[PDB]
Amino acid sequence: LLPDWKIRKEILIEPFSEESLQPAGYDLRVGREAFVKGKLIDVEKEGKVVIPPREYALILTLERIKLPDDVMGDMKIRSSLAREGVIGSFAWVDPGWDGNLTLMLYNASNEPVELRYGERFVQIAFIRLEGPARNPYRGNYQGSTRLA
Amino acid sequence: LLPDWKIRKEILIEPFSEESLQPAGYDLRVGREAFVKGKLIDVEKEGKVVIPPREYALILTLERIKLPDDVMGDMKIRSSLAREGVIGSFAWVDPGWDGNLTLMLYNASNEPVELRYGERFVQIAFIRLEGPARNPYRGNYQGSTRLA
Amino acid sequence: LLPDWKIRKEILIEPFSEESLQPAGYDLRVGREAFVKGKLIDVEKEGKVVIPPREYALILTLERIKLPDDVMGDMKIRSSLAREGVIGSFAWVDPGWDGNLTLMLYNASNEPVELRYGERFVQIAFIRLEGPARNPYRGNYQGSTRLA
Ligand SMILES: O=c1ccn([C@H]2C[C@H](O)[C@@H](COP(=O)(O)O)O2)c(=O)[nH]1
Ligand SMILES: O=c1ccn([C@H]2C[C@H](O)[C@@H](COP(=O)(O)O)O2)c(=O)[nH]1
Ligand SMILES: O=c1ccn([C@H]2C[C@H](O)[C@@H](COP(=O)(O)O)O2)c(=O)[nH]1
Repeated sequence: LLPDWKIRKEILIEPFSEESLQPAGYDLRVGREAFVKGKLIDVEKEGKVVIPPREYALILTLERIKLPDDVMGDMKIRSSLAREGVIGSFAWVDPGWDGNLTLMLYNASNEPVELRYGERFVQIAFIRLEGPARNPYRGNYQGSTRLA
Repeated sequence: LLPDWKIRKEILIEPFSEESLQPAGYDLRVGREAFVKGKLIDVEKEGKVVIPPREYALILTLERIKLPDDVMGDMKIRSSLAREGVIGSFAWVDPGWDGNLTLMLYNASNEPVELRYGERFVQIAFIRLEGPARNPYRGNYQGSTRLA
Repeated sequence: LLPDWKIRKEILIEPFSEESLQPAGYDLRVGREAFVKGKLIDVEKEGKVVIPPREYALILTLERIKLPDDVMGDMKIRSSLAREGVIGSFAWVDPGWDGNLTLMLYNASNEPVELRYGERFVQIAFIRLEGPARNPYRGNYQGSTRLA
């Protein structure tokens, strides 16, 4: 697992925010795109993304994450959102990945959960593989937008 | 964390599917058993398992996973399902585990989520322990069926 | 990742329960505080905490977890709860953390999920950082109570 000072040197995080740097992870921020109730949302334009109660939202990360072939992305919801009743349905960030992440966030609470554009909401930890993956990732690769 | 080429040599995955092999994990597939709305389902016979909207399903993995005493199973939903609004409630795969996994998948969306028999739905990563666990797992062990 | 025998020597777990020790993790137990339906609950006094169907609860862990600057806390719901339809919305346990954890647990089932005071419900795994985090955690730090 990469500590904070090693995250700067191993993972390409654009744009990078020093405040998003955690002791052993990086706080991914809300990007320009979102998907709530079957509608695409321009979080960059609208400025926010509101996850209605008991609804899930596909949120595009502001950061474009590029993982080396020997690093795995382990994402967890920011504790703030968890304490708000928000559940994150995160998959692995395969070694070699490159592009903005489409993160599923479910508002299990009865109050709407508002997420400002560029606000930190998911801390991604980076676990180093024992060796570079024989076959780096090649699926939703190079995604710069919300991918379904 | 075991890369793809090391997963072949350290973890017993039966049946094994080369397509389920990920850069740093293995895509567990839907097995023969499932549990939705208080009913047992024969996904092998019925061929599919449908998680109704806002309902959770206990799904038996097609693969029988046997973990060495120094490897921990880290499971995450397949991004495809996450983008569908499906949330996985996965526990740790203790070092030493052996048997098919009962995976809780919650359909947080408003559309039914269909999972074919043998379809990949959960990628399990394998983290190597600093040393073999003093007491390997002995609880729902050797489970070859859905375990409640 | 710390095996069971290394968890005793690296992580400060108070109070510690040998039964909560897993092959590669520790089963965190339900503490004295809980938060369900906008109300604070005295699980120590009341003895239990009931997560109503389709509701989430903020549960304070009985154990006060103190992580070294080079260890990350990876929490997952206990398989028992997962098989019950309970989903855990857990964030990272930053290296250096010290204090009781506020764990979000969502009852996705249609039956109430009862959690006795001191009952194990979340197994926390400990991943060692490649090096001590440059900036250990300093946010909801030293939390001995439910923190929102
Ligand atoms: O919530 C997620 C999780 C992963 N990814 C990215 C990183 C991965 O390379 C890929 C998902 O494939 P898996 O690693 O989950 O198999 O897409 C996302 O965009 N959103
Ligand atoms: O979603 C899961 C997670 C784990 N297991 C298996 C592997 C573990 O050995 C055991 C669960 O015990 P814990 O590791 O969660 O404590 O059952 C499952 O069947 N389904
Ligand atoms: O579910 C959780 C997860 C984490 N923490 C603690 C440990 C962390 O130090 C901090 C949350 O900050 P992050 O690590 O999630 O960024 O609070 C909790 O109390 N509950």
